[PDB]
Amino acid sequence: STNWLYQHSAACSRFNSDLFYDRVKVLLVDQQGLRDAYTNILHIPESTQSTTVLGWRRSKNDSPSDTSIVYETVIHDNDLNKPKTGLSEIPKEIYEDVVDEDVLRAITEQQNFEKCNEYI
Amino acid sequence: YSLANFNVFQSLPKETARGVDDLTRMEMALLSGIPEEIKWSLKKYLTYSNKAPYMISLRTLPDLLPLFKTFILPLERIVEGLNKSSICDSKAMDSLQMGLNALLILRNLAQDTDSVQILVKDREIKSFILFILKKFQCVATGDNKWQLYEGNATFFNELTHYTLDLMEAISSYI
Amino acid sequence: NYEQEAQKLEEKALRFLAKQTHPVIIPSFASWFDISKIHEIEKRSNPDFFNDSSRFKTPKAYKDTRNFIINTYRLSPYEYLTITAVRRNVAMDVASIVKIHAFLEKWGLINYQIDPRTKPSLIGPSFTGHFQVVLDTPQGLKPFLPKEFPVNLTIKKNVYDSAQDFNALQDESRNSRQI
Amino acid sequence: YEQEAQKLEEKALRFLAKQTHPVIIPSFASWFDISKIHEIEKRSNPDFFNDSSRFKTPKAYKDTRNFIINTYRLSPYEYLTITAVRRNVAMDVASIVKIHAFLEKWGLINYQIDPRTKPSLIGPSFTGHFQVVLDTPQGLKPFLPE
Amino acid sequence: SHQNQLIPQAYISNFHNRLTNEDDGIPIFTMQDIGNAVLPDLQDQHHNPFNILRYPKIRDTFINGKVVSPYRLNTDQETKANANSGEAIMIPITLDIEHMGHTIKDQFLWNYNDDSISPEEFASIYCKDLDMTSATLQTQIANIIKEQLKDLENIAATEIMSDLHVIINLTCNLQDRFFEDNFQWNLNDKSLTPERFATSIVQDLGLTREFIPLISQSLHETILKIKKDWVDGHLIQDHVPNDAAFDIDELGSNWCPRVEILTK
Repeated sequence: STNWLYQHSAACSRFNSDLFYDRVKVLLVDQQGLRDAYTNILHIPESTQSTTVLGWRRSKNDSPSDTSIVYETVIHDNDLNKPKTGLSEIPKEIYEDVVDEDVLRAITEQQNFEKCNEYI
Repeated sequence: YSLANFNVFQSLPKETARGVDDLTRMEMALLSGIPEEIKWSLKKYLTYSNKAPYMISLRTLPDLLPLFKTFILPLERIVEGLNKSSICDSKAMDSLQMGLNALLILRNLAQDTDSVQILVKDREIKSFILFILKKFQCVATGDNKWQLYEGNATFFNELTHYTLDLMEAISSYI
Repeated sequence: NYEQEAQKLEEKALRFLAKQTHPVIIPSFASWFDISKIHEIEKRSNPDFFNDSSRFKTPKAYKDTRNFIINTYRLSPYEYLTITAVRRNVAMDVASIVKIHAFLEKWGLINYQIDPRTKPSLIGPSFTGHFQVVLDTPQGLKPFLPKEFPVNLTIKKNVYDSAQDFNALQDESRNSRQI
Repeated sequence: YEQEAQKLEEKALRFLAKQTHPVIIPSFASWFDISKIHEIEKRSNPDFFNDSSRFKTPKAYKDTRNFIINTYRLSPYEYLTITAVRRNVAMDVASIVKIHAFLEKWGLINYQIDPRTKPSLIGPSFTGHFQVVLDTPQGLKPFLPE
Repeated sequence: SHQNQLIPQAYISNFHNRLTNEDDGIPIFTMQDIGNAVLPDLQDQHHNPFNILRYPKIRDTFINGKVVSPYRLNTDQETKANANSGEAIMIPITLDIEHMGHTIKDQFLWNYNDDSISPEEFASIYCKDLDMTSATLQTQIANIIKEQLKDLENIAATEIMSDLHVIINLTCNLQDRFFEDNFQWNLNDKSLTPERFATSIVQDLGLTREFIPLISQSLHETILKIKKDWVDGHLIQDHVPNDAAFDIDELGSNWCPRVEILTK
């Protein structure tokens, strides 16, 4: 009778996997996106799309009088290895005064990392 | 050749083909806060007050005076700070010129009955006129409190004139 | 290794990128607007979402709704984007939907009706250069990695000879010897 | 008598742990103990200790937290959503969402996962890179920053 | 690049025809190369809008469309020292109306505490969108809205101060799809709103955006009903069925949401 928690947890994980597979089948595999009719417009999961715009960049042509415009989009992914969490939101008055020095440094590093990844 | 060659696109009105009526354009431009739009709209408003003041009368177009007041009160602060070299930056010069343009627009409109009737019922404009008149009196009697710095005299000159004109008009209603 | 990773990332990012077809035109006084930021003009004209009065009215909800409306309009700028469609898609109270729609319509950000075949084209001071609009990388497309890994890819490029070519969205590729 | 129930629950949780995958806890979460509270939870998540209701109690809170963490660790390569946890937990949905978001913030639930497994709404696409054109009082001018 | 080649902006509107069609299933007002793609939003047309006509839906919008004059609202003349900034009075409103040879079934929310817009203006906007302008229809709509506002007004403005946990069964049908779910809701914690709950459900199940309002709206309904039974004292608090292991607040507790397409 020591197998009940494990069975419920495994059922939860299997339910999660089923939901994920169903979403992927409906939204991305069978068709690329779902066309809504109220606005007559495609709808794709927001994850595939980008969220914000991190400023602009400008330079010059190779020769003077070369009056041309080179418009182009660019994605920027400072430290793609480390994921982002809501750690830039927890106020200092919560984690402070109960922490090890190393954990405090790690918290500060994560917060600064997210804040800097919000830049260009 | 072009998707505009559909029958549906054969019935468009002439009112929107330009995008926005110029009165709305000037109002929204003043509402924005972008300096270039502000200057463009103020030049156009000044031309209208000089050559067609019945189209922008302060009665038919309410909520027009508040914008001018927003441009005019910082002029009061500047004029108080005008007894020394204080127009070093270009943003200061731009704010001063916007204030002068709004003041001239107000005077040109006050040359009409409805507009001056709307102007009289406003404590801010009367207080500003009184402030400028007291500064002029301080210059005239030669007080040692506030002494105009001659490098700014030009500005002050124009200022005074406009104020007096305004006073003249409202002199009938006090 | 990482070369193939960045290559697949560029492939996926280009596959799920919205390709622009029609040009969008907004009046000049609506030049303070940014899709990813909120301006003082928006907070003054909509004080209810930011004064912390209610819980149903949060700045996040306002921003999500207005971004939905903006994207929906920009994707098909020839139609009108009635309020009922937005209301069927968004989950706010109808009063807030109406206020946001009216505010976006007043500043010409949506439903700005012109006939752009009656006006000339000019050149601004800022011109004649390479412009790189740098947008954040989408999640759900990042690689699966079970050392740093910066990324500064370039997805698509477009070249224009004049400003009129930029406005008409005509690239040198097809424009060269069209007929 | 109740000691025996505690023994049963401890053995059950030990079996759970003995059948869970190995995960990589991030550094900034090393303060976490599976069998403790650490007073970071007490501050971040009040109302589980104010005796507010018969339902939200620290014991049930700890049980739900451990259950969610183990359900995730059963397969760390997939985002753990709220619907499954809600299916297999008795508590107000508000508290479940609180605990889920809390455990997510500290990287204890969805730190290293296949990013394709995270759910997201389906809105229209993102028209941020599009080219806008200003309508000056004179003519159409390409909107470009300076 | 010629001036003439450009297209006018924001004049057409094919909305009503999208309502009337059966290929486009709207639950309201009823009686290179292309693969399995319907809209050009992600496929790049080679800088030639003409190719946009390869898709039948865009053609339908460009052929069966009308020219529309814009809304001209009251320019948002907000108020003078009004809007006392109460939290919200969020009451749901439904519409079942039989126009001549036409049905109208709709739902939305209404903030009773916000006096910025009036039911007559909303009726005018709705009827203009449906392209069915008639003073009788607008009067009917406004009267229905006012009735439903007056009914649930005082009940919605009753803040609960004692912890209540209720098992809730949500059931919502869009046109043919039925969404059923069961959960345990606390009527005291103002942290989670039904909108966030609906968004999470739609994200996890991967449904269309159209379910986000509906679900949330229906949820609001049930809450109000419960409030009635708690004002009349007809609401007990002694027990709540949640499958808990042996004490309360344990790990079985309920079933899960599902979406099913039915007939008959």
